[PDB]
Amino acid sequence: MEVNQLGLIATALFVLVPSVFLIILYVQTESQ
Amino acid sequence: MEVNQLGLIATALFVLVPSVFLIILYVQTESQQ
Amino acid sequence: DWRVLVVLLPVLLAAGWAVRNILPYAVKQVQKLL
Amino acid sequence: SYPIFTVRWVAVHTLAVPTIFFLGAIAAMQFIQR
Amino acid sequence: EPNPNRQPVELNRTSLYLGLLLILVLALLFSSYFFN
Amino acid sequence: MEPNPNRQPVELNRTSLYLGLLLILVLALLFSSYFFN
Amino acid sequence: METITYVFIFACIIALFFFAIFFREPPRIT
Amino acid sequence: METITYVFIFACIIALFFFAIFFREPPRIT
Amino acid sequence: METLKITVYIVVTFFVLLFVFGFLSGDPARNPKRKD
Amino acid sequence: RGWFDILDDWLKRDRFVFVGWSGILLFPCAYLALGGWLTGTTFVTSWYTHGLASSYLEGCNFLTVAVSTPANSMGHSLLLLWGPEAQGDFTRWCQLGGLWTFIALHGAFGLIGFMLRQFEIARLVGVRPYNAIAFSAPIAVFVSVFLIYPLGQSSWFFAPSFGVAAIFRFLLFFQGFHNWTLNPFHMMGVAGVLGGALLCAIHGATVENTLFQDGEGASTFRAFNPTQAEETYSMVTANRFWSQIFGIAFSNKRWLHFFMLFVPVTGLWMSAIGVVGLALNLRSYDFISQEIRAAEDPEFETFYTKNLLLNEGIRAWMAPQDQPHENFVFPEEVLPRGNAL
Amino acid sequence: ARRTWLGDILRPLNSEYGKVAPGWGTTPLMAVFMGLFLVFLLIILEIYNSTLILDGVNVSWKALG
Amino acid sequence: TITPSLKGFFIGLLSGAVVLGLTFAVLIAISQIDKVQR
Amino acid sequence: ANLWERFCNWVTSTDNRLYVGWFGVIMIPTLLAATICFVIAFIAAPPVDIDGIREPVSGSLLYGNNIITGAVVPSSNAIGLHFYPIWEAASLDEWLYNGGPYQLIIFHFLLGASCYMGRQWELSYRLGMRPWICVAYSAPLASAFAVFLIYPIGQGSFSDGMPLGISGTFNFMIVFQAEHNILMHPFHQLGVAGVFGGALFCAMHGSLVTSSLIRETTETESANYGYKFGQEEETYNIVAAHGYFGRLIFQYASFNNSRSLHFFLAAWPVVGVWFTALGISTMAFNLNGFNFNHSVIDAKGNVINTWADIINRANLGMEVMHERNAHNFPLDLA
Amino acid sequence: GGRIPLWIVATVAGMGVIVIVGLFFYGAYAGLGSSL
Amino acid sequence: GTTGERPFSDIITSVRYWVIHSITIPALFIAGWLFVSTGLAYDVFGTPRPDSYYAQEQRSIPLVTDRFEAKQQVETFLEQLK
Ligand code: CLA
Ligand code: CLA
Ligand SMILES: C=Cc1c(C)c2cc3nc(c4c5[nH]c(cc6nc(cc1[nH]2)C(C)=C6CC)c(C)c5C(=O)[C@@H]4C(=O)OC)[C@@H](CCC(=O)OC/C=C(\C)CCC[C@H](C)CCC[C@H](C)CCCC(C)C)[C@@H]3C
Ligand SMILES: CC(C)=CCC/C(C)=C/CC/C(C)=C\CC/C(C)=C/CC/C(C)=C/CC/C(C)=C/CC/C(C)=C/CC/C(C)=C\CC/C(C)=C/CC1=CC(=O)C(C)=C(C)C1=O
Ligand SMILES: CCCCCCCCCCCCCCCC(=O)OC[C@H](COP(=O)(O)OC[C@@H](O)CO)OC(=O)CCCCCCCCCCCCCCC
Ligand SMILES: CCCCCCCCCCCCCCCC(=O)OC[C@H](COP(=O)(O)OC[C@@H](O)CO)OC(=O)CCCCCCCCCCCCCCC
Ligand SMILES: CC1=C(/C=C/C(C)=C/C=C/C(C)=C/C=C/C=C(C)/C=C/C=C(C)/C=C/C2=C(C)CCCC2(C)C)C(C)(C)CCC1
Ligand SMILES: CCCCCCCCCCCCCCCCCC(=O)O
Ligand code: OEX
Ligand SMILES: [Cl-]
Ligand SMILES: [Cl-]
Ligand SMILES: [Fe+2]
Repeated sequence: MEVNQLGLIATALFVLVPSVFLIILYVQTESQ
Repeated sequence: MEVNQLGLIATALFVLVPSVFLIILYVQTESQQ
Repeated sequence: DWRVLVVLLPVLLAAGWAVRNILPYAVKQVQKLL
Repeated sequence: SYPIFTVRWVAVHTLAVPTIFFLGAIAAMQFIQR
Repeated sequence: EPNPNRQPVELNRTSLYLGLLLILVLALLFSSYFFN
Repeated sequence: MEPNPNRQPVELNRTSLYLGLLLILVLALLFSSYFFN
Repeated sequence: METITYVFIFACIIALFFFAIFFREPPRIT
Repeated sequence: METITYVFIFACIIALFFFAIFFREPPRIT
Repeated sequence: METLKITVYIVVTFFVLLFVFGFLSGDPARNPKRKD
Repeated sequence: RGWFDILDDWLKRDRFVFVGWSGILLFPCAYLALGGWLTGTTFVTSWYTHGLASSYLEGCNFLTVAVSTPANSMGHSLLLLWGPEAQGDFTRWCQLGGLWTFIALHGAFGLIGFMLRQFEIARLVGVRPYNAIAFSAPIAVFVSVFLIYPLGQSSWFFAPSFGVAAIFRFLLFFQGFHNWTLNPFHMMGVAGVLGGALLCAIHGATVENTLFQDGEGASTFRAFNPTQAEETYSMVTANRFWSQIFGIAFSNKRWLHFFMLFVPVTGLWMSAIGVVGLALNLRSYDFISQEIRAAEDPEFETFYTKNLLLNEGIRAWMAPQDQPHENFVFPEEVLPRGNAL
Repeated sequence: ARRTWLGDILRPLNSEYGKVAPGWGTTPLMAVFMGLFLVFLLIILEIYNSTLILDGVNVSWKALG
Repeated sequence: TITPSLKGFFIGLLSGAVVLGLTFAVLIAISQIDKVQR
Repeated sequence: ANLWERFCNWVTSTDNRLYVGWFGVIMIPTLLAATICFVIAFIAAPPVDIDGIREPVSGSLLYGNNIITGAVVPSSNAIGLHFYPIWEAASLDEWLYNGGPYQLIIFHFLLGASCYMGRQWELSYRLGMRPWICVAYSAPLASAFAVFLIYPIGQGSFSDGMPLGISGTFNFMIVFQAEHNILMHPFHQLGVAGVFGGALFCAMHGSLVTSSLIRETTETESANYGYKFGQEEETYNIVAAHGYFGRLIFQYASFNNSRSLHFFLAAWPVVGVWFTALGISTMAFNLNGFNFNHSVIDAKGNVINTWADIINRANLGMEVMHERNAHNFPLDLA
Repeated sequence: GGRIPLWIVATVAGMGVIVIVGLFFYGAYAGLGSSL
Repeated sequence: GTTGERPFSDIITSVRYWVIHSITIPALFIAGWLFVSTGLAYDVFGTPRPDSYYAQEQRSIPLVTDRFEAKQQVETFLEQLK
């Protein structure tokens, strides 16, 4: 299927960047 | 130039995953103090 | 062949000469080993 | 009273004896002609 | 000379679970449109 | 049942963060050309 | 690559369900 | 896309230099 | 191009004069022990 | 109080040259590797394996003598003296290249010996075994280059030959055939070796120029005593200098000295990995995107294409005499050459 | 610590921690088998290497017929 | 049957045994004579 | 309150986060110029006719390079050793075609690096240190002078100076080998011994000190926390480390004077790198590596090749191929 | 014990090296390996 | 400080030392010399003499091209000089 090649990076970053934000916030919450 | 299309994501993850790992550990070290 | 003793003669003579000059104190050392 | 024949004695002569012999062989070589 | 306005920030574990769920479901919804 | 006695805190000081980010960025800079090829 | 991507995200969600249920913040009575 | 990537990484390294220098852990004596 | 040339001559001259005059302004004396 | 403990007692006596249990392996093997090299470079030819003179006896000097690899037709034969190739004849053994395997293999077990010795002495003296750990890099380099690399190739013939100029030829072979300068594992090795030498010089220079005045002499070496408690140079002043000069400085003496271990050891390990790749001809030879463009666009030129033209010259001008078993005959008209030269 | 049925059954197999046979025990016998195993590996290596050639042992792909 | 290379193998193997045993015989000898005083 | 004296006080202040100083008054602008021009040219400069033959070589990212292949390309052989500032070009277009940026960058950089070395002297004096760290830096500095200025002066062209790029560097070192046989030159051999040895002794020293650290910590903490910045006591035990290394070799091959030791560490690589910089600087005037080409012949007169003749076959293939369109006459005399 | 003084042993050893290495460089120009 | 061996600087300034070694050192030098001057070094190691790299009207290298016949091949080449 001739899908958009940038679709992968866009989906990958879409998940990763905000998920990592939350994980950072959460781990430093537990360690205090 | 006709470059390997997957080079971008390989490079993005190569940078992002190990950096994010270090940032996570740094920030929770700071909040211990 | 003959070239082997020619080469080897100075080595024996040399070790013979050392054996005779040192022997007195080599005897002593060995005795001190109990 | 020092010993004469030691492990040190052997290490030394294990290197020095062939070295001088090899230096002699190599000096002769400077006089080989083609 | 430390600034007195600094505050710590918090994300509890339930908020992490809710947040990760929001992002993953958004990714699942929008990914088909990104690939087109 | 007791909670686990073997748990420990982990640390990464700020200097180790800088050193590690530098390592990763330089590695990326070096290898990226081979990934694009 | 898009099939893999869709299945991946779905699989992550199922794992989140597991942790959300079995490793919740236990609710307690203060 | 590859030019953008190369320059982006180099730019991050320069920004890191700035924080490494001016926002280091200050060395404190004894 | 000449505006450029002249601008660079002046910039370079200015900096080289700072350098010469700075090291002539008592530099041996700017140390933490014996100042003269 | 049996024989094993008595022998242990004796191997571990404090003497001018410590022996140890590791000495049993080390000292025979080191002395034989080293004697094989000296013997071969003084007396032994490479005429039948390489078509090369390679000993002082033949007219070579210190830069051109070598113990050269066996003929390609030996494959990876261990070339034991008593094996089916030399059949116990010492002279033919020398002529077939048996001294190369002799030196390589005794050399490898000597290197093991030596690292066991660093372990053995470290344990007796009561210190941590980091010197041994560091020496793992030299071992990785030796085995990957002298053993793993020729084992992936057709024969020991393409291993490095033990000689100054011979190793230069190995450098140039790797350029022309493997484009090894383009290999990022070599590049990390370059950074670790050049980073090591930098760190060595800059650390020495710093200690020597932040010395404490601890004597009255113009020679500052006298004013040190190995059992003094006090640091002999100022880490505080050193740290200030470099912070102001370079932006950042070491502040932890322990990290400093660990990093001096870390940097060159890691670089050597990285270069070993890339050589393992080259054992398989798994080269970082090309960039595909560059080749596609250049094939279509004859005005497109980079230092990358210019270097492959040089490689292609290296291969065609050196292969006939460097790989004689292949009987390459390149008529003049097929040699790549630019204008005039 | 928690006891479990399976734990109670396996208990005897993790109950002799620290127990040694005195002195050198079987070490000389271990040494013998070490020695045999080395010669055994030597033979195997040298056959693969074609340093040891044996009647009827053709170390080639053509030993599949 | 015992091919020439199997013969060399044993030659190689006996020589190693000799060199190794000879080595250890000498080392045990000397260690016995020149003991540490405790 | 005097204005000049206040400015002098700030230039030479030891309270600035980065020391400026009189050497810095020249270093700061020259290095900023060289850096800004380098980055712009690496990313966007158009192809440069390095060898003067109207055969332009593309060095920048936007013109189809990656990090490994990219370079600021040396200035045109048509220019030779002529000074080629911007204001000597009829336009920026011309200046870019002919390699002007290379000259701007290397002259600014060599000046700024020279001043970097002086700045190292200067702050040492303001801090009351001993002065010779800069002498250590003169080794890398002399090496950059050799490949950017000296070798061009002797060969007559900045087009034979070292490209400012990764593959460009390798091109320079392959061509150097074909034209000078640098590997058979003893000053490059001392350079290899300086750099190999420096890495050896770096690892040695780091491993011996790390090996004799005094237990100050538990197994759950980095040992690095056993040393506190500015403590007076040494943090390792040099006598235990001397006693380990003296036994690994023999006693009198080991240092127990820490001053002698660190001087050894300073001097070995610095001196090796002096020699290899001097190697490039003297191969600039074509005093080349040893030539044993056909030095061994037999009783009849047949040539008996050695490993040097094999090196020569490789050197030939580099020679005949390099700058393949640039030679009209049979000897590459420069 | 300490009869033959050390400086004299150093000088004689020293010249003995100079002589051997001298002969080795002389042989670079004579005989085998001299290109002639 | 010391492990009880006699110091080297004591040994080499001692008269007995040089009494032995003024004989042993030259004798070894002359032995190595004779090893070469007699031609014995050539024959032990198989190194070609200047007149025996090639045969008179030959310019092929006598290169070993067989593993298990290699010893025989060298002998063949060597006969082609006799
Ligand atoms: C610790 C010392 C040491 C080590 C590790 C080695 C290792 C090696 N040597 Mg070196 N060598 C040594 C000392 C050593 N050598 C010494 C001291 C000398 C001078 C005498 C030599 C001279 C030498 C030569 C001349 C050659 C080697 C070769 C070799 C290789 C082959 C060895 C082999 O196949 O052995 C096989 C034997 C063994 C592994 C010994 C095993 C014995 C076991 C433990 C017992 C088995 C039972 C026994 C046989 C029972 C007796 C039966 C009898 C009653 C009939 C190997 C790399 C060869 C080489 O380098 O090839 C290129 C070669 O040609 N060595
Ligand atoms: C800026 C220039 C530069 C630098 C710094 C390096 C740096 C390096 N190169 Mg690269 N190289 C370069 C340019 C450069 N290279 C170029 C232009 C080429 C051409 C393509 C190459 C081609 C090249 C090849 C072909 C190889 C390297 C290798 C290496 C590594 C060598 C490691 C080492 O010390 O091995 C030295 C050897 C050891 C450390 C092994 C063991 C040594 C033992 C302990 C010896 C003990 C001696 C004993 C006591 C007896 C001594 C006595 C005797 C001397 C008389 C290192 C990362 C090697 C590599 O990557 O290996 C993995 C390798 O094979 N280089
Ligand atoms: C060419 C470069 C080079 C050489 C010559 C070299 C040499 C040495 N390094 C040693 C050590 C070290 N090397 C270290 C790090 C490094 N070493 C490096 C590079 C080298 N290291 C690099 C780059 C590093 C940085 C990671 C450490 C950390 C150590 C040590 O602790 C140790 C030491 O004590 O240093 C003072 C010594 C080990 C002595 C030994 O094993 O004796 C026994 C001798 C044996 C076993 C013989 C081996 C024979 C070899 C393998 C094959 C034959 C070689 C021929 C005889 C000669 C060939 C010559 C031609 C090729 C030209 C020895 C002086
Ligand atoms: C027919 C028959 C049977 C034949 C006979 C064959 C036969 C039987 C053989 C067997 C013979 C036998 C049994 C054995 C005896 C053989 C024998 C003696 C073997 C010789 C082996 C040999 C080749 C040994 C290798 C020699 C070796 C490589 C030594 C080199 C020395 C060397 C270069 C050392 C480096 C030292 C240096 C100059 C500087 C110091 C390094 C450095 C700066 C370290 C940093 C540092 C140092 C400190 O010091 C401390 C404190 C600290 C803090 C610190 O940072
Ligand atoms: C005139 C101005 C001078 C120009 C300044 C330029 C800044 C350059 C310095 C680097 C800043 C980043 C340091 C990182 C991280 C940093 O902050 O670490 C700081 C660190 C502090 O060490 P301490 O001893 O304080 O740390 C001990 C403990 O904290 C251990 O956890 O120092 C070192 O480790 C130095 C050794 C690494 C030195 C690495 C330098 C390599 C630089 C080259 C990178 C080039 C790649 C470029 C490719 C594009
Ligand atoms: C340039 C690099 C080296 C820098 C210099 C070294 C540091 C100097 C030493 C510090 C204290 C002494 C100051 C000067 C004093 C000093 O250094 O004198 C050198 C030393 C003098 O010792 P003596 O025993 O003669 O006497 C003790 C004297 O120190 C008192 O005058 O002599 C030797 O070491 C002889 C060397 C040949 C030894 C042959 C060894 C056999 C080789 C065996 C194989 C090696 C082992 C294998 C390894 C695996
Ligand atoms: C192989 C073999 C073997 C062994 C052998 C041996 C072990 C040998 C040894 C040998 C030896 C052991 C040798 C030696 C030699 C030496 C030499 C050859 C030296 C020289 C040196 C020099 C030349 C130097 C000089 C100098 C200079 C140049 C400068 C600086 C200073 C000086 C003075 C140092 C056997 C029998 C087992 C059998 C099998 C085979
Ligand atoms: C582990 C230690 C191993 C020691 C190996 C030392 C080997 C000693 C060398 C003996 C070589 C004799 C071979 C010559 C006779 C062979 C004749 C034949 O092939 O039938
Ligand atoms: O430019 Mn660069 O390179 Ca020194 O030679 Mn002539 O020129 Mn070119 O050719 Mn070869
Ligand atoms: Cl070119
Ligand atoms: Cl021309
Ligand atoms: Fe240090």
